[PDB]
Amino acid sequence: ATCDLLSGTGINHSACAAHCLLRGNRGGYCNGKGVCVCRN
Repeated sequence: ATCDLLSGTGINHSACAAHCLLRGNRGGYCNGKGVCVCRN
């Protein structure tokens, strides 16, 4: 449905999460297409 982790060491979109966190967020996944977006 959305972009999470699925399996412990699967997709691992983490890269985005990190980026977002630095700014000051608590989101960071792949959207519809597969682009890095952040969340609150």
